[PDB]
Amino acid sequence: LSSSSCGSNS
Amino acid sequence: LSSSSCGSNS
Amino acid sequence: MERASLIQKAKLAEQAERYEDMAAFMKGAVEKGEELSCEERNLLSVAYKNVVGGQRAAWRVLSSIEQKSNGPEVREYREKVETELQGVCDTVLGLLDSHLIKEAGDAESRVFYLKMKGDYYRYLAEVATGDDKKRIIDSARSAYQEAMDISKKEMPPTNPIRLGLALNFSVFHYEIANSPEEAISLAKTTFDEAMADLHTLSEDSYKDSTLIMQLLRDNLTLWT
Amino acid sequence: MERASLIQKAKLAEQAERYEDMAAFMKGAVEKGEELSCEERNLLSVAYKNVVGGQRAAWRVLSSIEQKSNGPEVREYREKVETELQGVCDTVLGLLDSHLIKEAGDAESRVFYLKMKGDYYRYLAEVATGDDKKRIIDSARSAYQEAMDISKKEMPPTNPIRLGLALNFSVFHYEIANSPEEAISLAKTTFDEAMADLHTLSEDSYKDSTLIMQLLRDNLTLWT
Ligand SMILES: [Cl-]
Ligand SMILES: [Cl-]
Ligand SMILES: [Mg+2]
Ligand SMILES: [Mg+2]
Repeated sequence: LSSSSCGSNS
Repeated sequence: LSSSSCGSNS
Repeated sequence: MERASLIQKAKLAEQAERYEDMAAFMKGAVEKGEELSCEERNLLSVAYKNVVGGQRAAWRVLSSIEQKSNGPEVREYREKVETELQGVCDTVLGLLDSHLIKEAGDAESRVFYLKMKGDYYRYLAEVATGDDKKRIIDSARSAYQEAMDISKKEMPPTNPIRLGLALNFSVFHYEIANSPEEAISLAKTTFDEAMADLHTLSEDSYKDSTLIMQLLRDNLTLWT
Repeated sequence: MERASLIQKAKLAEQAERYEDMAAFMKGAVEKGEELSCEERNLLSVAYKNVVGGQRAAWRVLSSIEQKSNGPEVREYREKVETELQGVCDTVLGLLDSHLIKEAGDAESRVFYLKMKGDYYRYLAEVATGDDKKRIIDSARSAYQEAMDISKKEMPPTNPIRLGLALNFSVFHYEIANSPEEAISLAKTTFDEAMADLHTLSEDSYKDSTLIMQLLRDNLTLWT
């Protein structure tokens, strides 16, 4: 796991 | 569907 | 050279998954000095995000290898990729500062572009050292904070642009500024205040909001 | 500039999914004038196949749009992509004709490279017109046929290199040379003669063979 930014999950 | 060449299915 | 042609070709490049070309077309269109529509600003962002995304992924792979290592080949190639990435970020930031932010005629555009500025400075920060990194972090913070101020005045809490900005600023706090408490505070406030209105949202609205809010939740779970 | 460095960097580029860089490193390594190992010839092929693969996918998208159309933008951009694709194919073919085929010290290498030559001429044929297309088709056929001759003498029928060559030559016959009967004949013979030995194969051997034989079967189903 890691920090997620906007758009990273489509 | 279309003609498939070598490696096209991984 | 006509703006309409450049936009047409950006759209073709997008269908062809030619993102470097798409970015170049959009750069030429921005340089005509007229505002971008919502469709057009999204062409710009998609193009450059794909280009930098590839560089960032490559840079992380090489950096990881270089660290585990500790000949010059890995360092050299990591530096090559780094230089290229810095170049693209600097190109996007130049468009934002020479045209897009100042020429934007509405608040939503301004937030979109100031978020972009924060993002591209954040990408520079990921590879930066020394005084360069300090300057970049200050610039990222200033852009994100200005965007935050406008968004809180002009957009409702579930607005996807507002949510995406808050998300990315929280990531800046955690990953870049080494400010976990600010990151957690912002993420939690953002989620809580958006959750409060999700019951008023339509199907497609809710999905757009919930997709970003899922990332806010994922981050909080990792950070806690 | 040292060969070992170029190979090291090709391997890094591969991990980083930087295929254009990977191709450039491998080109430099080929130009040292020593043979490539099996690992190394696969680095070369993977790199260039990814680069040309992206161009081919883009070219098909633009060509389709251009056809349905029948301003100059689509044609212009299709021509730009076409020129770039021709360039890469010509680069690979130059490596094969200036170094790889003649310098290969064993039959397996020679088949691998002659197959590559057929393949890259086939990719040129997909975009070619006029006398260019005629020359290219003759060149593809000659390369594939030489490869076929060696493979039938030197490799068993389930050998994956032999199967992959036969598969790609059958595709050439069907899609490029407009010779469906030759395509079907070759595909059927290839499948039948490989099927005949699959019961002698191990788990991993069988998978490698069956994956290519599945494509032979898929093609026959489309062509019939
Ligand atoms: Cl809800
Ligand atoms: Cl069997
Ligand atoms: Mg540096
Ligand atoms: Mg032409």
